Amino acid sequence: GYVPAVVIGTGYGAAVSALRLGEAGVQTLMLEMGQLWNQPGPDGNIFCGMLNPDKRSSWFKNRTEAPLGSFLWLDVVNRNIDPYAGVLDRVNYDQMSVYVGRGVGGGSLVNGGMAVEPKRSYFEEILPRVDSSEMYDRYFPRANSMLRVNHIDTKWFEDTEWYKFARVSREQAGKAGLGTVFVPNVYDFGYMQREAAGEVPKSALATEVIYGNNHGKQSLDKTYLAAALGTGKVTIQTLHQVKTIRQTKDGGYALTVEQKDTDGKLLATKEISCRYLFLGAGSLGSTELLVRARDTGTLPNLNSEVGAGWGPNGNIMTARANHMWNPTGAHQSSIPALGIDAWDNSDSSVFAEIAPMPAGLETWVSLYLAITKNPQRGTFVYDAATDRAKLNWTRDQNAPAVNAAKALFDRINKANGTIYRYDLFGTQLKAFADDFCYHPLGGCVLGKATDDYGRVAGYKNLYVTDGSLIPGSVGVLPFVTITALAERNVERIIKQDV
Ligand SMILES: Cc1cc2nc3c(=O)[nH]c(=O)nc-3n(C[C@H](O)[C@H](O)[C@H](O)COP(=O)(O)OP(=O)(O)OC[C@H]3O[C@@H](n4cnc5c(N)ncnc54)[C@H](O)[C@@H]3O)c2cc1C
Repeated sequence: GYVPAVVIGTGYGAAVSALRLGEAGVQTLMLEMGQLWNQPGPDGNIFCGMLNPDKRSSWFKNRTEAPLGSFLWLDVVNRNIDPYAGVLDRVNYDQMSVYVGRGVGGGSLVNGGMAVEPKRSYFEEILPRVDSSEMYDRYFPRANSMLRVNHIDTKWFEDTEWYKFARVSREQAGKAGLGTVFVPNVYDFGYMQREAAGEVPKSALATEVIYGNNHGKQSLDKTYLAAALGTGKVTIQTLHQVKTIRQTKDGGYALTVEQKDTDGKLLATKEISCRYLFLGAGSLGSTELLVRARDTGTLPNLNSEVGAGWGPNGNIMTARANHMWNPTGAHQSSIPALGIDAWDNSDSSVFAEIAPMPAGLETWVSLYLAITKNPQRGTFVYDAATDRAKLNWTRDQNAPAVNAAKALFDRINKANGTIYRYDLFGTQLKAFADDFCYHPLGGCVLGKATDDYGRVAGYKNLYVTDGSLIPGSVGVLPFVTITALAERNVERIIKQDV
């Protein structure tokens, strides 16, 4: 049928947009291709954990996979599975694998909950056309509060076995003159203290994160989307994937939408039309829809910047072997609490998450997800033969990211007399994983493919709201930036356009 506003997807940009539209009295339909994660599964839990992956762990794969960094210990629990509408999608491109959430809440279902604002001077570097005082004075605070960001108790952190891994890396970095920072989170840290005391069901302390948290993590279905539904003006239809977008003869937008079951069988194809269309399908999904629409002629006025400017937030994974006297613990909370902040906006910049490992025995390994400043960008190019947007990114384009991560961790190895691990990512000696991404940024960059509020160039009442807006890098964990940017954008759009 027809509904005044449609939002595609239910991640960060989508959830902020639909809440504010509903509060403005605009009837709003969200279309999500994944599930509403609320049905107990065969173990009585909604989500599977990392030591017992099953079909819920994976979007249409026929075998489970180990979390990156942990194949040596967790391959033993991998199993063949039926392709199913599970929660984590590894999207393979030619020389890059991008990991994204699939379900009501998008990546908030599978991420580490880490909520960090970017460095103001870096924000000003990457988005010079955006007024940074309103961002820091109004929209970042608004996002932190609605997201339910909270802070770990420092005495509990210092004492608990569950964060020994973090303290070991803090000590080791400290000998190289590098400091750490506490990272705020949407995982309830009071709940986490109660897990460790045996008082409530464990989640972070029971090796859950990347296939969802059965407790503790305030994902978007609990914060923005719950509020959006509370407005009485928002509905969410799941297992509905938007395939094409066109501008209707009489105005507005029309969508073809496929409804599938959790086995991926096509149940129905529907046409849905609207006056205002908001894309929050993610860096990959929103960019694919628009490149497809441009190159198949359904949104012929889209510009040449649609598709461009993609980068993996400089993501590189690496690991260090600790001395035998520095064990990292068999019990590691699955929610990171500390990062190494060596980000000064120069090309040597690194902000590195001190990542837990789920093996559950002592391995002496310290794992890091480094965020780096690498100018290289890729482009999504539409392939009409398979009807897919392919990412034009090559592995050598991550050499600057690898070099910055290695120069930082080389300092730590030099100060401590330690070496890298070389065997965590595959048979060949490879200390740096350079062909994955958890933080895809770009494809519909703010001010290039769109105006400075995400209005798609060439079109009226057509908006992009999510990580595709960000120009490839934010120098920290990205979802607080995506949320705040979306707060700024939908407020303006409702005021001037709706
Ligand atoms: C393992 C991992 C850990 C991470 N840890 C952190 C962290 O701790 N902190 C942080 O800041 N960031 C983290 N990230 C990154 C963060 O999750 C993403 O940056 C964020 O979710 C991106 O939000 P978004 O709104 O752009 O899109 P997404 O959250 O990706 O949401 C897009 C939604 O649109 C749906 N969709 C896509 N295409 C269609 C279509 N055609 N029709 C219908 N629905 C559609 C998708 O199914 C999904 O639900 C993590 C990511 C991963 C994978």
